[PDB]
Amino acid sequence: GPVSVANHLGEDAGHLALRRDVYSGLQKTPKSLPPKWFYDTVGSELFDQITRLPEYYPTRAEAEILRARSAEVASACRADTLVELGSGTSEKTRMLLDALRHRGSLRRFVPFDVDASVLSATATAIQREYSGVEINAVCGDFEEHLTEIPRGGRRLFVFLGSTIGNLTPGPRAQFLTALAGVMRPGDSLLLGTDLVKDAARLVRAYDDPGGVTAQFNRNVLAVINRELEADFDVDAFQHVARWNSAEERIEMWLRADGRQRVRVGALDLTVDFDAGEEMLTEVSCKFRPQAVGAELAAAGLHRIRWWTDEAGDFGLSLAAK
Ligand SMILES: Cc1cncc2cccc(S(=O)(=O)N3CCCN(C(=O)CN)C[C@@H]3C)c12
Repeated sequence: GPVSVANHLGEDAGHLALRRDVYSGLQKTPKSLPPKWFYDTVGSELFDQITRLPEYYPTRAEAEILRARSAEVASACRADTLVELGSGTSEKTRMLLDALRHRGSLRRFVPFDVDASVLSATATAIQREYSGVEINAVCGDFEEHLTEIPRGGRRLFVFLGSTIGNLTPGPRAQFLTALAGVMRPGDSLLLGTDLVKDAARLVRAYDDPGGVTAQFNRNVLAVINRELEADFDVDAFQHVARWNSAEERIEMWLRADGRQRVRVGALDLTVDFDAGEEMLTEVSCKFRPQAVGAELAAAGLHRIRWWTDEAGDFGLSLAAK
């Protein structure tokens, strides 16, 4: 099938975005950094390890559902084009394409991410594996370029992994209204949401006894040190995984053991860390079944399917425009 990549990000947009996030994020109280910056090369290898950890259930909880329900997703959505808000490198991607292909209605795959190299490998993969499929990879980000996604016949947008949990309720509702707006009648959105559960089970999923999440979390300091000429005594920052009972969300913090002071060279900046001061690096909001349909209805979408794994740990929503 025909391949195409459209690149809406300038050659520097990545490093430019990094430069302002840590510049602004290190001057907040408390200091905070978006979780997008975890995922350099060693960060992605660390995450793929995380998905294989016994304690990290969401990855396998969502694959359990998708293995069982993919033909339903297809027959409900009846979509000829699968739009992935992600890299397209997972096996869940394949299960969704297989379902659409089995239905007989698969024409077009649209991977949508901010890394053209990943989009290209993905585009080659899907081209070698699915003759007949047009791959129209789009390289952009959500706030500006969701409008650049092609139209096709009838579109299944897919945002899995409970990645939507990284948006607190403000940006979450804003992200969904805008995604609802680029959607048109007949299109649907397939949404993965990790569910509220035993707080011990939640914290343990982000502080594995093996420490793989710990080095994954402090890898954002390794990224800032490398890409921006900084001097984080990375080991002096302790991994902290918190359950926030009032907000119902996991939080990953890096706690500074003793007073620290750090200079970020590319930004001519120096920031201080009090002894025991924490810096927020990721939020995973945990969800409730009807509250997810509610949020989808407030974005202008209407849920028509809900599914969980055998234990009720993870949920997948299907929502029509
Ligand atoms: C989904 C996605 C969409 N668009 C751009 C992306 C750019 C880089 C990485 C991903 S991502 O796929 O690597 N992503 C990241 C956030 C944490 N996530 C959690 O689940 C936390 N509990 C989910 C999952 C690991 C992107």
